[PDB]
Amino acid sequence: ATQGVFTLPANTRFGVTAFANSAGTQTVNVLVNNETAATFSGQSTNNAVIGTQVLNSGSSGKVQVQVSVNGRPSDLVSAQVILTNELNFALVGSEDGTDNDYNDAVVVINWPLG
Amino acid sequence: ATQGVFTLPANTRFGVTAFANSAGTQTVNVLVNNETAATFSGQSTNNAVIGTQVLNSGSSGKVQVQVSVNGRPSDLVSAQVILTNELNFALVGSEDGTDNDYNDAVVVINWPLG
Amino acid sequence: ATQGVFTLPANTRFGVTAFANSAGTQTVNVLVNNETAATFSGQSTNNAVIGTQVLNSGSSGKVQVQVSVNGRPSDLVSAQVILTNELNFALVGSEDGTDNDYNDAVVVINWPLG
Amino acid sequence: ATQGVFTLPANTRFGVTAFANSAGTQTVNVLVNNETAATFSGQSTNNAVIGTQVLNSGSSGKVQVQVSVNGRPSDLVSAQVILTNELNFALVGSEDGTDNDYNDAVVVINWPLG
Ligand SMILES: CO[C@@H]1O[C@@H](C)[C@@H](O)[C@@H](O)[C@@H]1O
Ligand SMILES: CO[C@@H]1O[C@@H](C)[C@@H](O)[C@@H](O)[C@@H]1O
Ligand SMILES: CO[C@@H]1O[C@@H](C)[C@@H](O)[C@@H](O)[C@@H]1O
Ligand SMILES: CO[C@@H]1O[C@@H](C)[C@@H](O)[C@@H](O)[C@@H]1O
Ligand SMILES: [Ca+2]
Ligand SMILES: [Ca+2]
Ligand SMILES: [Ca+2]
Ligand SMILES: [Ca+2]
Ligand SMILES: [Ca+2]
Ligand SMILES: [Ca+2]
Ligand SMILES: [Ca+2]
Ligand SMILES: [Ca+2]
Repeated sequence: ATQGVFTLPANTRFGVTAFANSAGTQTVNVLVNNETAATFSGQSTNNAVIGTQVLNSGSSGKVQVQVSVNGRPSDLVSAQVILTNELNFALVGSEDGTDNDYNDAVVVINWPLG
Repeated sequence: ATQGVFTLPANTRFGVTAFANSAGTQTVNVLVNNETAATFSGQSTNNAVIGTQVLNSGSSGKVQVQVSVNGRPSDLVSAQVILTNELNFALVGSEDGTDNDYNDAVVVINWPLG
Repeated sequence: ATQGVFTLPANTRFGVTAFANSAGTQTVNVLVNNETAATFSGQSTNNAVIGTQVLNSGSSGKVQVQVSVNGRPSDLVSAQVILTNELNFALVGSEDGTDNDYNDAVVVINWPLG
Repeated sequence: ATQGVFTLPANTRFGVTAFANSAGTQTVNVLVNNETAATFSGQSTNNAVIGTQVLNSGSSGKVQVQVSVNGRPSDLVSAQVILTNELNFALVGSEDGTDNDYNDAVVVINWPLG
């Protein structure tokens, strides 16, 4: 199944934050309506916050997360969870190797802000 | 029901990261077996990261998040999500006021780490 | 925070299914747009499906689950999860007693159907 | 990533319930310790319950859900959610065709039971 793609409410500010847990250098791209809106990169095995940014879901609400390591696309897992019918989290994990921890880059999207 | 309380695997490293979205200064306390292990503070209405840290769940595995604003504990919502039977998120929102966005302080706990 | 209230897409069919795991008879009421749309009752300590039904979310999309034992409201917990940006589950647990399993009645709402 | 595999606590009862939303006949297999523990087959486009059973998780606690239609394995999506640090849901969707609803068979696993 497709993973790392989320439909947000249109024209809504959201946070996106990436964490690294791998020997490999992670590169995370965040697309909004297929336009590159953010790119984060770094290397840590201790959960470094390689990037955090406020974006806007725009007219389409379509947000996609992609992760690669020195050009190789990582396999993704994802889900969205809503608390008290209001508070939204869109979650991504990614695997760059063979141990299947899916934590090599972790991406958390949250809304609403403010 | 109790919120913001999570049983992690014993003696396991985890990340904890807090974001703020309130006019008020948020204080986030992370407790491991009922003892404060990290404290973050800050004020933002733009989802700023007010802290991030790596902790160990210790011999009991018991982790709790508490949030307070202007000397007053905030109400919490929370849940845990597991993706591909491996990647764990413990998610918390908090409400300090009247509007019920539960985003005043947003706290993300993730494990395993690298 | 409010629990057991979900916003579904308008004019969409959904399933609602209730399970019982308590010494006490559970009553589950499902409201759509503030009108009772389904009701199930039963006692089981073995996860009986005390009712399952297909409903339409109508113009509002507002769906509320209430659980009671002989007229006494149970405390609820709830969340919504979305898989592959398409498959939705709204989840409710309830506690009628002192042991805090929140499984006394468990309610699952799923959409889309068909 | 692997989907439909969940680690439950050892020697613990859980409920499994399958719903169908497809023109095709769905076959849902539940494997406990890599051996078939339940099988459900049926057809509905109205979310009918094609099986519901209580099972034990056994020594390893490893539970796997597989879905097929006309003998051809369906693609799966899944996740696990925990409410109030106690109430567990393991959730599976499956796609037998081209429309990507992942509702063709929907499987809900819940624990603890009464
Ligand atoms: C070489 O493998 C990569 O780096 C290791 C230190 C681990 O984080 C592993 O999950 C990751 O895939
Ligand atoms: C005074 O109210 C607090 O600050 C505002 C700017 C909002 O973020 C609100 O949710 C928060 O409770
Ligand atoms: C009297 O307690 C009720 O019935 C028991 C058999 C348990 O299922 C318990 O969770 C429930 O609250
Ligand atoms: C022919 O396609 C199958 O049956 C239809 C009635 C739909 O439920 C569709 O999702 C399913 O994959
Ligand atoms: Ca890895
Ligand atoms: Ca890793
Ligand atoms: Ca608020
Ligand atoms: Ca706020
Ligand atoms: Ca109980
Ligand atoms: Ca019970
Ligand atoms: Ca389908
Ligand atoms: Ca279908």
